[PDB]
Amino acid sequence: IVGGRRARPHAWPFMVSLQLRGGHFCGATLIAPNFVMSAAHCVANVNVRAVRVVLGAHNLSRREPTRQVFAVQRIFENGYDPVNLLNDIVILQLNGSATINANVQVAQLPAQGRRLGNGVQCLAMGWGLLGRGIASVLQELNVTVVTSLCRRSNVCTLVRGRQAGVCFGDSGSPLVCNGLIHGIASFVRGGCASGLYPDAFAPVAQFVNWIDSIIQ
Ligand SMILES: CC(=O)C1=C(C)N(c2cccc(C(F)(F)F)c2)C(=O)N[C@@H]1c1ccc(C#N)nc1
Ligand SMILES: *[C@@H]1O[C@H](CO[C@@H]2O[C@@H](C)[C@@H](O)[C@@H](O)[C@@H]2O)[C@@H](O)[C@H](O)[C@H]1NC(C)=O
Ligand SMILES: *[C@@H]1O[C@H](CO[C@@H]2O[C@@H](C)[C@@H](O)[C@@H](O)[C@@H]2O)[C@@H](O)[C@H](O)[C@H]1NC(C)=O
Repeated sequence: IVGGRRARPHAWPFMVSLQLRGGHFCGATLIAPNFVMSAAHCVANVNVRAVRVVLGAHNLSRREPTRQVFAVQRIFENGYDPVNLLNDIVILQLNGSATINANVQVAQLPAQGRRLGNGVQCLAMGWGLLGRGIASVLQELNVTVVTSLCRRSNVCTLVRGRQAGVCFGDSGSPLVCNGLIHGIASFVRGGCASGLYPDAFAPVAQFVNWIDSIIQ
């Protein structure tokens, strides 16, 4: 996140760090004790057997006993199309179930098909780059839903009056709007925090029947 701020430790207990040999590479969201969801592009060229799913994290540079660590048992995809930047979503089934507590919680999702209007206020978040290295402390950022320079196949957001946005490493992280996970961070244009192109997220509301079919 560029131009954001530190989150309060464990403010967003559904927030997940996907890691390889102890290094964060993508965010994800806990959607049931045994399932996370992320961006399809996070795992496209990654061997998932090596992925560690880290729950209950805040500061990635510190040893944290609030953490729970899982491996990926199964992947569910939904037609990820990198040529057209579409369906940038994957569900990772864990090799066991999270222990739900103060530091690890299941996120609430929107109704199937729910659109967000121009001007909706959301929080983006993640451990991605802080300037246009990766964040130690989880960052969050106030963003505004926009339709200009967006397609109906994304939820896009823009910070006005300054350059701020998601960045590399924020891939797969949730966008929270009106208390529900409405987005998964998908792509930028014009580099991070251009102040021109809105950030694009996979529109989670469009995938809700699909999600529900998998997680129960
Ligand atoms: C392949 C890849 O690694 C890509 C990355 C990280 N990003 C990217 C860069 C910075 C931030 C983000 C974020 F939005 F956070 F997901 C994504 C692209 O903008 N472009 C790439 C990209 C990402 C997603 C999709 C889709 N659909 N197509 C291309
Ligand atoms: C589920 O997985 C946990 C973490 O597994 C570790 O990371 C993965 C990516 C592999 O490299 C693996 O060799 C590591 O052990 C385990 O600690 C935990 O026991 C597992 N839970 C089960 C099997 O119920
Ligand atoms: C900045 O955002 C703060 C938190 O956002 C609210 O709660 C999150 C989890 C989402 O549900 C989001 O849709 C909500 O807006 C707000 O408390 C604060 O008002 C925001 N400030 C401005 C100026 O946008």
